[PDB]
Amino acid sequence: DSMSRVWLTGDAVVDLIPDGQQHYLKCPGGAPANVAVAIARLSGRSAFFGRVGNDPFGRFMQQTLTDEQVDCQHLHFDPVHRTSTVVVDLDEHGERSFTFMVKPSADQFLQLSDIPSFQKGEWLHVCSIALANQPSRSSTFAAIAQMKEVGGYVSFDPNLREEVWSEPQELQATVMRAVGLADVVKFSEEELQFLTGTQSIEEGLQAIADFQIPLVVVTLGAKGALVATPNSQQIVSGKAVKPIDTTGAGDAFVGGLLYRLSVAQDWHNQATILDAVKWANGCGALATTQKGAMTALPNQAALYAFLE
Amino acid sequence: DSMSRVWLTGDAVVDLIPDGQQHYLKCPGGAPANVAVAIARLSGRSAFFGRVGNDPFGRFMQQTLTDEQVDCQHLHFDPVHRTSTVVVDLDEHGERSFTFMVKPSADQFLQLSDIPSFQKGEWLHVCSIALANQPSRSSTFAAIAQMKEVGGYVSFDPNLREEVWSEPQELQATVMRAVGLADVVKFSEEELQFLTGTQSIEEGLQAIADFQIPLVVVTLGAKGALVATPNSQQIVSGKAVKPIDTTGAGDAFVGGLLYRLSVAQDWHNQATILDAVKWANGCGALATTQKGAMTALPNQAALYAFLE
Ligand SMILES: OC[C@H]1O[C@](O)(CO)[C@@H](O)[C@@H]1O
Ligand SMILES: OC[C@H]1O[C@](O)(CO)[C@@H](O)[C@@H]1O
Ligand code: NA
Ligand code: NA
Repeated sequence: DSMSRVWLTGDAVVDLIPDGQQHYLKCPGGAPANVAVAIARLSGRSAFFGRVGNDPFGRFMQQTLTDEQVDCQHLHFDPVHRTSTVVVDLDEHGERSFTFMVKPSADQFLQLSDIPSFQKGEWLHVCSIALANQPSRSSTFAAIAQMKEVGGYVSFDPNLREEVWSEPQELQATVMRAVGLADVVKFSEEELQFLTGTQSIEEGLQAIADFQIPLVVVTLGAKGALVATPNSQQIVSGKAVKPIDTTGAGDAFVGGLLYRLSVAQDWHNQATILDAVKWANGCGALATTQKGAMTALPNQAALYAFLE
Repeated sequence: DSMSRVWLTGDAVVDLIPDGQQHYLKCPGGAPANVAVAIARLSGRSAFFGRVGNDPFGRFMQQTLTDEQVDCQHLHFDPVHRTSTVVVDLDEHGERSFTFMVKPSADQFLQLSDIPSFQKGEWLHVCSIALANQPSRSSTFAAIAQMKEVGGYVSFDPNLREEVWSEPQELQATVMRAVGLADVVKFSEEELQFLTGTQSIEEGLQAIADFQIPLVVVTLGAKGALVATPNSQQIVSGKAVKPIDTTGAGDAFVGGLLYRLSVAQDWHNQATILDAVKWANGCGALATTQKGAMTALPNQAALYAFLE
């Protein structure tokens, strides 16, 4: 009867998304907060640690995460900096669809004292916005080092948003430094190419071979996901969906993947990994059926019915 | 056939205002931008100078102001800082209803080179957000000094929003320094008390007697406006309105007042001033009939029909 805690950390944000005509839906969001909810909706055991602003948006994000049964014991309210606020342009997708209105937001002031005690077998999942500026960058690296030290596991997803970085020249090396630390890494096909200075996927994975990463997942959008384990790769694909809102789809993917690994006897098992990537594909498809990153994050009942 | 230019300067902002249920209307706003439109709707000759962000909100504000026939020749796009973004809480009114999401926003980086050439007889109108931080504070003071030097006139409205100031201990003296420079000053009854460390209005005006201000207008909400000229005061009141949205009502007041003084043979004439405060009251009432600071700013046809 296995179920380990999965810690999520980084930016919780309010997503302003076009609706009425000149109206905005006010949607809960922020990539690591999206994953935290995703895991919880699947009956996972997720917990968030980090900083939001001491403002209504921050409180809306707090209440949102606890409403969703995500542990917020270690979610702090920064006394001066504002909660992240992003405007979405639906004509674009992924990184190119976001406009960040608060730089630096409260999360970029994550301090060492905000890290909770890690235990053996627990998971930690991280995105690159957490590495964008100080003190969050160095705080986040310290937390990764502490999780590995204790016998836990590290999940990383670049999830790139360049305009957040005050020194964008530092993105490549900083992101690749975290890749070098994780047990599990997930790229989009574009991010992998971009980050390894390569064209094609095969050359991408080449550039990181020396890292001995236990599991690299490269999502192919239409064609599913490529699953790279030591000395083997294969494509795992499921059903497709004409998407209504692609926002946070990649996070739902990460949600399913981490829910399944977190309840596994042994996450390194290949049958286990393949199954996990099958849940991850279903989640990512379903998540696109309603506006808002979190709105359509599936419970197990929905997911199984979609996969069958 | 008189009509002088009225320069407005400071913050242009996008006001997020509750609507649907968890929707936000996206409304043009920002106090000095509200006054600029107000003057133009009355067929005035208004012009805005200052900085917005090089982002969609900034461009939305630019297009808004030129659509409204306000001269934006001297409206600059800051290369790094974001456009001001404010969340409105309709349960409160005035200052207490605003949450500022961008601090410091692009306008707080107003530089000396952004000031346009002033001419004799022109007007300049200023709010305290323009004095909140540097370099805008010192830039704004320099522009006031330059307008007086050339033979033009200065309008000031505290229009207080405390959370914008990085050093809020500096608000009182900085605001009062600008009061000491203006030909025309308008307070709310609350701001006057607050700013002169007094209770009642009579004691308030006492504290500023030494300034020899040509015209002080104190708006009484329900009871109209108190008009203080050298050695005389009187209340000017008009019809009342159950307000739907009080947002920017004070700015519409300032709009009418400055439109009328700007087209006058001699703004110092008492009949002229009294008439101006009558237009100002009508504007402030009408402005509250629709959500959004700028939405219900009246044209002359509307205003006269309301006043008759
Ligand atoms: O992946 C989706 C999430 O990524 C962000 O752009 C930054 O965290 C959020 O605004 C959005 O919800
Ligand atoms: O007076 C109304 C205006 O004042 C502000 O709070 C700050 O400039 C704006 O958000 C609003 O439109
Ligand atoms: Na979605
Ligand atoms: Na209004």
